[PDB]
Amino acid sequence: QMEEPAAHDTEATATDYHTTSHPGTHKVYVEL
Amino acid sequence: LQETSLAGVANQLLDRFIFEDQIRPQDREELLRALLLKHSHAGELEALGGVKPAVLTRSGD
Amino acid sequence: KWWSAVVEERDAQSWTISVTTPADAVIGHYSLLLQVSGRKQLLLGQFTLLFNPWNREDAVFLKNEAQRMEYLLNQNGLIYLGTADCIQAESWDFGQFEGDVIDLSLRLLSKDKQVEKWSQPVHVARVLGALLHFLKEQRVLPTPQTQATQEGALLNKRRGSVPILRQWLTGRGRPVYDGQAWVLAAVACTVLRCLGIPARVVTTFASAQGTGGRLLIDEYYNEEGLQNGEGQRGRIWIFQTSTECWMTRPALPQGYDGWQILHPSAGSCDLVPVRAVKEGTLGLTPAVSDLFAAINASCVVWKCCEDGTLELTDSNTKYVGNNISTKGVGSDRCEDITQNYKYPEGSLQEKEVLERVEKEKMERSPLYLLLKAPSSLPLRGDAQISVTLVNHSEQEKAVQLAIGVQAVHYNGVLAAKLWRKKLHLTLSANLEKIITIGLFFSNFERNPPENTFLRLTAMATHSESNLSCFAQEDIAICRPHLAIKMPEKAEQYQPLTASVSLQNSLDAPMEDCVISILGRGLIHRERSYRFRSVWPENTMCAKFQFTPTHVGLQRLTVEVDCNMFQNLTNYKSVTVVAPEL
Amino acid sequence: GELLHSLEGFLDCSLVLPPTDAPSEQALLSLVPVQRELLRRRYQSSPAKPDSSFYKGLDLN
Repeated sequence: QMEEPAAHDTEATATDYHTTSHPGTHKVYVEL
Repeated sequence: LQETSLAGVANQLLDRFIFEDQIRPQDREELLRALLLKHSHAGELEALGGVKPAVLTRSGD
Repeated sequence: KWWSAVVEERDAQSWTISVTTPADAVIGHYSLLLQVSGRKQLLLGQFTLLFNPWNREDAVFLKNEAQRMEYLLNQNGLIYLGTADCIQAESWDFGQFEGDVIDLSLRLLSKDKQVEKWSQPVHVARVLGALLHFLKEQRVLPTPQTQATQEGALLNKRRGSVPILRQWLTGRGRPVYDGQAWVLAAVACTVLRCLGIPARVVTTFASAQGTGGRLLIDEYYNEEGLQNGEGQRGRIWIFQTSTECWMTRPALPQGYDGWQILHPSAGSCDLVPVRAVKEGTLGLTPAVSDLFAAINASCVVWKCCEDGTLELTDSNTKYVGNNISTKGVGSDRCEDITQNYKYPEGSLQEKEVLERVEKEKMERSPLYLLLKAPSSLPLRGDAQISVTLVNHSEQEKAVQLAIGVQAVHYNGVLAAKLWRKKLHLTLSANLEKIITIGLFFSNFERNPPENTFLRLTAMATHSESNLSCFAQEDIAICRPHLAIKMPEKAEQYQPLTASVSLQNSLDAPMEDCVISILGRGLIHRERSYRFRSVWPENTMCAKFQFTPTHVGLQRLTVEVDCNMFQNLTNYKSVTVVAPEL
Repeated sequence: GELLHSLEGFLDCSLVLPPTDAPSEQALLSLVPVQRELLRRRYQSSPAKPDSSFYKGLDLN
């Protein structure tokens, strides 16, 4: 049967998505 | 996340919720429809005559 | 034509200026400052300057429009690997338009100190090639000697070209091992596309690297038909990649504008025109001879003996540097451009070029066999091969026939010994004889490594004389096909479904089957899923659902891992349009 | 994990005022030294990462 799979959490290749740019410091304006 | 509109952000967030079993697959449509409603502000309040809190429903009412 | 500023629109409180840039300016990070009569300098902002193929007056200028999109604005490319008989495409994510790629490239370029020359692409390309080759030599680790099949799925999987650049510049990621050292071309192409110079990665099959300028390659083979010892000075590689840059050469004589092959030397790099390699002008650039020798050279095989004396053998000619292929423009089909590097075989021009090069360089079998083998071998399967012998003599003769099968890496480095067989034949009265034998994965001494190709050698030794006949072929291992089903067109912000199909053609069931999906513009990052064991009889089928967000031509890539094999990848493209107003 | 750790640090440097029958001004103004000490404990570390911008050799030391 054409069946859906189940999730599988793994950090095997997470390091390949970490940027190197410095974000900086900024103020915030929060709205709810 | 690389998006520039609310629709894309909502779609990606709902996909992530479905991935991690936070919500059921059949709840995606209602949540997506509710998350894309118009966002009013303080100015229109007088034109609305007051507001009261509400709760979602499966039937849409 | 120089720096200028014209007021386009004037208002009561606001002004609109239109700044112009000269067609030959230093690239890099800029800063704009304003001077009034009385007060000091005031900083307005910062911006970056890049080359452009869209300007008719620039050195890097592409006339066609589709070529501009394919060679500069594309981020999803294809790299062709495998043997010259069967070519396997691999989906690569160049990712030249990421957030930090431009900053990293400029910071790496900032180690040149000849700022004045940053206005011409030749110097920048040469410096970047040399620096990237040095970084590759510094940061690429040798393959582990220990055997680890459990972790083998994590050593050979590639997620693109930006992680490699980040790990090379900063050393804070997963390193790349010696089994995959062809990624340097992809990294260089990514950087070059980022700076604005059109580039392309080409792959040449059966290229004779190693020796510098010579036209002869020496190979030594054992008595049983295998290769005793390991390594050599100059050997024939299975394939080799090389980046090309589109530009114009002003310092060279007229007629060499176009594509330039970027060839680093083990440092100082350089780039050479293609037409120079085609014609054979060796006195134009120091690297012309080295690249010319690597595309058309002849090899000779020496047969070792127990005594130790090397003896020449009559061997069937093997082709060197053939079927050069690259990605087609505007589609996903490979195109062969071997006509831009060599003249057609058996022509007057090619033999004239060869004899001219030889003249310039000079200043400074009663029986035969032939072998028919398949172009590919199914994994954990079998295939038939045939060897035929024809003798030319009045009297009969007995011969010793030996056949060997052994693994080899993509650069000629020995991997393991797999199979050997020796037998006796007797031919009489000028009769041809055919011997067809099977080849199985159940008869191998061990399991061949992950990314290797099989080499088949056949040697026939005459009993009366000493001369022997030799032949060799290269075979690649093919893995089960992974089918993807999806509509060709999709609408934005609407659900889309994909179907994945796989069939178990192996002899043992798969376990720990894990499949991952990813794609730029369709999914945020990769997603992984598990499955149940699949028996050799039945098949595996799966369904996924997602939602496109960006418009244009996207694609998704899926990857399958299990205990029998690792990193089985496939891709599929799709076109997504904007919603109806 | 980093966000969870930051939330734990946020919760470590917060203080609760139980219902006390003392006058409001005195009770609310008694919190200044304790809060000052807690914030001084909050800002003392401020560690994020060393200067690992690039491991360059530059061929000229």
